[PDB]
Amino acid sequence: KDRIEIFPSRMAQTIMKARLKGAQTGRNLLKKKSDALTLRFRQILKK
Amino acid sequence: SLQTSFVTLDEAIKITNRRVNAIEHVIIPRIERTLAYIITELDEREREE
Amino acid sequence: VCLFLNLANDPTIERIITPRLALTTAEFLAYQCEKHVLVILTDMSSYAEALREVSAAREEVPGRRGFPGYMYTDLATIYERAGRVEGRNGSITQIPILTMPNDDITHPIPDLTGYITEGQIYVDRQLHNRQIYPPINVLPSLSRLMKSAIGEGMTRKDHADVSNQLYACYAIGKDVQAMKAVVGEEALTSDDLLYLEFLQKFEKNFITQGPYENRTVYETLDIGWQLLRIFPKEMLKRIPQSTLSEFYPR
Amino acid sequence: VCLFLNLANDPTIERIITPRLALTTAEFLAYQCEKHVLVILTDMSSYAEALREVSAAREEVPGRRGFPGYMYTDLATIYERAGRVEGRNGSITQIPILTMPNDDITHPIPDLTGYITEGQIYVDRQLHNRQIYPPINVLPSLSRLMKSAIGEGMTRKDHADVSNQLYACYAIGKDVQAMKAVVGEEALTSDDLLYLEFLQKFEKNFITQGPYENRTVYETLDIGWQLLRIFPKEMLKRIPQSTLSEFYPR
Amino acid sequence: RGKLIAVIGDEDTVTGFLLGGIGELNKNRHPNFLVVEKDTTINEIEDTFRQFLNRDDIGIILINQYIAEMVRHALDAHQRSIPAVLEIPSKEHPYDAAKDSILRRAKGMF
Amino acid sequence: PGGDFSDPVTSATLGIVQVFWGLDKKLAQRKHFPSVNWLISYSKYMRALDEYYDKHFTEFVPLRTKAKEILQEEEDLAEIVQLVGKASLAETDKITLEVAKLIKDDFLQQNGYTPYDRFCPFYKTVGMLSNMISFYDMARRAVETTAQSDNKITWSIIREHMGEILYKLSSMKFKDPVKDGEAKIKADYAQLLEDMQNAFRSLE
Amino acid sequence: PGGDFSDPVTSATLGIVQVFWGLDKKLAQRKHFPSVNWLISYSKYMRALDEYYDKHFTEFVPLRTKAKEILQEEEDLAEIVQLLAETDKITLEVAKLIKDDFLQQNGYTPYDRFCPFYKTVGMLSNMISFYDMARRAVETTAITWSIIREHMGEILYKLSSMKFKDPVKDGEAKIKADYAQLLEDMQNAFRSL
Repeated sequence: KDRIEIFPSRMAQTIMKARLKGAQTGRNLLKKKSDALTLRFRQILKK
Repeated sequence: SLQTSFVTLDEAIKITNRRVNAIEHVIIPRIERTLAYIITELDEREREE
Repeated sequence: VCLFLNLANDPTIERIITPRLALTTAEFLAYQCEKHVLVILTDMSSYAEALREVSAAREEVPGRRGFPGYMYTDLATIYERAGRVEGRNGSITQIPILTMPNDDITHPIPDLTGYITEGQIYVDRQLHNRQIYPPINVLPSLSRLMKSAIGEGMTRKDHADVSNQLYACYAIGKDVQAMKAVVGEEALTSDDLLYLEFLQKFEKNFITQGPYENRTVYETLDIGWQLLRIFPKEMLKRIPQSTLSEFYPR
Repeated sequence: VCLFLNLANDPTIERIITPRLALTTAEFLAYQCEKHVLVILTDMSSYAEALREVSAAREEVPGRRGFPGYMYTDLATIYERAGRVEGRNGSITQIPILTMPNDDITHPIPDLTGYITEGQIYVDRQLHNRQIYPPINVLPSLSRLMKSAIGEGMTRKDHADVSNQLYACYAIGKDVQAMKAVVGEEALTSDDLLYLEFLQKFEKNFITQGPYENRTVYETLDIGWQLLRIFPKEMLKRIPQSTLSEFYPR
Repeated sequence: RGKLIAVIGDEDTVTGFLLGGIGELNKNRHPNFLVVEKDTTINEIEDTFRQFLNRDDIGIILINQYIAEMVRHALDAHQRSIPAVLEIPSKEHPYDAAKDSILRRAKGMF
Repeated sequence: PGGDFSDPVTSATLGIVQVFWGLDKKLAQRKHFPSVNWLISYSKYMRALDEYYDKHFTEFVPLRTKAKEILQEEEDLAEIVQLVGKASLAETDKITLEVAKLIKDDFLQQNGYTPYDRFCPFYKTVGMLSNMISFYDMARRAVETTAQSDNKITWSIIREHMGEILYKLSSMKFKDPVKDGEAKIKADYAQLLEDMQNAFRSLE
Repeated sequence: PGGDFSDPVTSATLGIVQVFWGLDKKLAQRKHFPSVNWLISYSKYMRALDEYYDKHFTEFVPLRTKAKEILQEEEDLAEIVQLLAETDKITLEVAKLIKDDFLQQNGYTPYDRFCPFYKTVGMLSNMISFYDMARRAVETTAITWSIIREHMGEILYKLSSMKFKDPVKDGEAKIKADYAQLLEDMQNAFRSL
């Protein structure tokens, strides 16, 4: 929804920052995977 | 062989593209909105002190 | 045109006085001369800032974001001076447009202004970036005077249900648009495509109004009915049976 | 049963001394009348609020969230009248209840009470939402003095490791539940399904007791063994093999 | 080693492919092909197509253009991978690149 | 203060009061009058009123328990269907979410300013909820048995069969009790119930 | 308070003292009393034990380095798991097993109250060797992790049960023999592959 339930504190700031960073790491990995897969798809289509 | 592998590849690519779309366009906004809320609350508490 | 001015380079603290003087003028022209007055203000954020600076100089007890505690009562003295009274044909109408920092709805000034008043408009940044005019978001806006301003004997016996149906359709259209943002058109159903097309029609035609094209109430009602005609009658869950049978088949 | 009563309509400053009276009477009924007493205290956050009100009247230096600095020592002085004494045979057990505003754990009064009291229970709202009575969250609970209060001769030969195994299994099952939420059942292995059904049975049987279901210790140990039976020998990790060979095959 | 090509088509193609070496009769004596002519009914060809789809010893099926057109609805309904389907030309129907389900799967990438 | 519920006054009023009701901004944004959250809201007086409700109406508990279960299940599956695109869902999930949508847009939605529903009596409310629960239960058992044996009843075909009936169940709130006596209302409710039964027998 | 690394007292400790012990809050709420957030943890000395190690068990030095490599590798692969392959599962499972082995949640039961350092380097060495032989894409000559998982069976169970020795009555030589049979079981189970 609009947010995740959590009581404000420095602890949640740190934890949310870490989760955020992991999320972009995953986004990069999946993006690269999909890019390679699209390249292979185009190659096989032409062939 | 080529076309069978082609259709399997199409299934895989569509599902993974859908997955990355979902995670990117769902998970992040809640995270940075909660960051905004938490920093706002901390600053308010400090100013009150 | 009773006009008053104040510029940024002028002293900040006279901004606390100016609106009160304008409101006194409105009172005099309304309840002593039997005239209608379209009072309008601008940039209440500067007023809030000046009151904040005065309060900080006077070291009162702060509140949310550091604003003064009696900012609410001050705003009440500014706004509730309006309406019309017995024995007078005059009336007071206020349009106190305000700045909205950071586009944050939970910012205190928009919040308290929403509490003290009945309605809101909330011009949208996204629509203006989409290059559409007039860019008013229809969903967050709300007016509380439908209870008596509309109805049979004033405009029609089908205004309210048309508006309710349009609001519901727009909201669900936005929701299915959000769903389509990830799911993709392939997995959708016919209803989803119908809702997307309705949303597209709603934005291209209803909202697009232009700068100098005055339109009547009847034309807007006809336009809304034409927009609604795309959906068959069955899925219209916000219209009574009688009105739906009466007006839809055209 | 001795009963000391306080309503909302009564004055507030009585609450500053109300607990101390009960504690002193408990001391007299334990260390002089030789009986076994059990004190019950209610709503310590109200005591904190009354003390904060006195501090606000007394204009001393305020600590975090406006509570006085010495409330720690005050809670110490009101939470230390416990334990049994040499040369006698009575005992004093302190069983207070306190409310956490906004379901918070880092709120001052919970934290300071955690620094005085040795243990926690943490009734949870989420369990109450699905109608599980009593909704006791075992996950953040703790009882340090279990260390030497159990074992052969006292309760049973094979007790503590059972609780530890059940506990670790519950934590990992909650992890699997979160992973299911993030991704879906498609990525789950058979082991994850086993953990999920463990979670379901654990919640259904061990947690849910009923209004007046006075269970015995041996029965609860048997129920724990029953909940362990669903897994084979290999999955369990925090259990001696000797105990497993002794009791599991039956 | 055990999997075979099944072919449904006119007489020339089946003749040349049976010459090519495909062709078996299982333990129940059922052919891996069906010859089509003018007096071949629609229900029978779609039924035998369903039967071949059910069978788990084919892998590859070949269909000439016009037969695929006459049974195009089932081919479009087909959404599997292991039972691969391809297309072949014919004597009077020269092949055209604008009619094949595999292109529908990747429509627009021409 | 700004919709935030962590304000000290809100916590105090929650701690002193016995019945708490929730208002949500998005529900009011939906024009879903009234904007009851039904998730944080709770009461502590159902137990006391159980005696009265049993003495005077003799059937409210199964209705209430099943309604709460359906609402909780829909809340659980909302973000799940959002994050899996309703692809690999069993028929049970689809019937649950769509009957939950029916309950939301008919039983919960109530425009208290239209003349026909400015006020609703208890007997009509329990009649509505009885009709809805009976529809849901009969659909559940039918789809379960048909899926088990053969010829699974998917949502699409039963929807085609009962589009007219679910339309009437949606439009049944249009009663105007001032113009409609209670006896006629309950007669129409029994009539709709036997219509639903007749359709379900027509299927099987 | 609630794992406050940013507590001013904590900053003072990090300023003055140099041996800091980690304890993750996320695991400390789970009654893992001997658990560590080793990320926030610094060793005061490394040169002190050079002369000690030259005379006693010199091979400790690289083994702990490899263990630290595992410990950070899991610290990344956990977030990879949050959102897979078998190659990462190798390190994930090794990390989980070594964590179960060393973070000894014994509840102060008497059998944990013993510290034969030389009879507690053994399981560290065994786990390190197991990882080293499993790091070559599982197949020593290169098979996925699942193959060895269902091949090992009770082997992992006994590797976990490794901790439940009572040194006071086992006898040191018998404990060395236990290490030896553990090791030969490792080599047999991997020679079968």
